[PDB]
Amino acid sequence: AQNPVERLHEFLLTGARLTPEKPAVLELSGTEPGYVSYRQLANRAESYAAALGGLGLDIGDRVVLESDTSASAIAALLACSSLGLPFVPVTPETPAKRLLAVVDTVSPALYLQAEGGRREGLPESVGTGRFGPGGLVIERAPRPGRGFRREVAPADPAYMVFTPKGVVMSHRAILSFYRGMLSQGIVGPESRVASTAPFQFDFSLLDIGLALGSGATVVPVPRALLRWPRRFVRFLRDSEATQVNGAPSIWRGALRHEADELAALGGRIRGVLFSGEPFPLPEVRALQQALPLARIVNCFGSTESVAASFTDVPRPVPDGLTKLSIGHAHPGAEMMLLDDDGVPVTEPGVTGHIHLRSGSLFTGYWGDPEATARALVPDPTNPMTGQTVFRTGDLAHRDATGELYFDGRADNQVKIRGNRVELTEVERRVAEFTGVAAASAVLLPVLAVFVELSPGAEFDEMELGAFCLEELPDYMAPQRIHVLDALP
Ligand SMILES: C[C@H](N)CC(=O)OP(=O)(O)OC[C@H]1O[C@@H](n2cnc3c(N)ncnc32)[C@H](O)[C@@H]1O
Ligand SMILES: [Cl-]
Repeated sequence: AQNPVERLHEFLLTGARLTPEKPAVLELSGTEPGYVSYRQLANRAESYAAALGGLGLDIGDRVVLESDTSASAIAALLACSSLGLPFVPVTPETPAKRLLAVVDTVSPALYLQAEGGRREGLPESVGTGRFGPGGLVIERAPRPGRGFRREVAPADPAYMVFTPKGVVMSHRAILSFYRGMLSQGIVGPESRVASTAPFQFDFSLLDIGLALGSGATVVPVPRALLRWPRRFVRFLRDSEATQVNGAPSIWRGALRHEADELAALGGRIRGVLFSGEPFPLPEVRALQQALPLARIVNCFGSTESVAASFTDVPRPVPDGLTKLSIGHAHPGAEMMLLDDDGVPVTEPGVTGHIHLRSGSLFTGYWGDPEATARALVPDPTNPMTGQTVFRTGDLAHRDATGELYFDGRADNQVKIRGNRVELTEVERRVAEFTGVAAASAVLLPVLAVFVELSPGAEFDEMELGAFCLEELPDYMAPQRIHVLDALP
């Protein structure tokens, strides 16, 4: 209590000093359900730290963490955080190719996966280990670090999330976001927060901070369940979840095929949170009706600050509302609307480019200062301070009451399975296939690319599909290729 909380693990474990016996994270012990309590979570966390802290690792050395969200994964990140080892979450569904690209660029001292983890193939240069309820065990010792660093500063890295582009987030950035979000009273200490995102998104951490920072319980939702809407609803039933967080699309199956079962949870679920994509209004209304007690909140923003705004979906949604609002920044934040020349937009209803100023901003992109300098630009409203501000690439306009409406992107960034895809990079790659002169990508959800053959060339459908995968991930592969004579 005498100790001020300026680091990630010190924040998420406050419940271990105030409410030690409260259940912190739901956890399956074989087939017998249990709960890890704030105190127990803290013990696993330090049990892990002891195993880690004797390995010669310096503060700043990176560690890869391969797991679905679970109490042991939280323990691992807590431990990493306790040692100033920034951590890189990765989800077990991750393609070999993609993982070793992350390992390669971030050059971590150590890789760790779940007890059950069936991963192999890591460089001998990289330490290897495992974790679960029974403890943390190292297999291949990591090379020791410099033995030079001595204290963890709020500006130091806490974690990095990878799109390969890593967003590097300090201890402060993540605590300002946590402090912004909790100011909204989305949840209480009796809440059971069902977390759906993959551990490799940002969103998982948002879920964990929401629950733990509110004294609540994290309910890890096994992702398997998303393609079995009934099994997914029974899971929410039996876990007795009261808050459910996820991309809008987690609800699609249940609203479409299982609305009766879902509405059987209507008395227990008091909140639902979404970010990433807009929620289509038909479905939002459906969900409001199936869950009549639920406060539905639209979380808008970006990994580069986790997020920015939390905005209540009105109940019911007025009939001629085509878009939900994204509100205004949480306390201590501001999304400024600027024009093309960075001049402020003061007129309501005029679209502008959101520039975010907060205590939450990413430190930079890993090993990519040029991108970092394009994203965190000097503050156009007051550039002489030295202060930097985040050029989001998102457009919006404000109404006369001061609320924001998302107008889409200024570039061609798109979302596919929640992963940021720049459509111009699909186009460029397709265009470097021989016999293609130009391409145009577009989303309809499905990704199509339209292509204009160079003069003379014959064109092989599948040869392109495969050629794209050579350097584009699976979510960036076209599902539909259409040849044309020319391009409008
Ligand atoms: C918690 C998580 N980090 C949120 C997120 O989506 O992270 P990120 O992968 O970094 O997505 C960035 C973009 O998604 C879009 N977005 C984001 N939330 C919304 C929204 N609620 N409505 C509409 N568009 C949105 C905006 O384009 C954002 O610029
Ligand atoms: Cl704002």
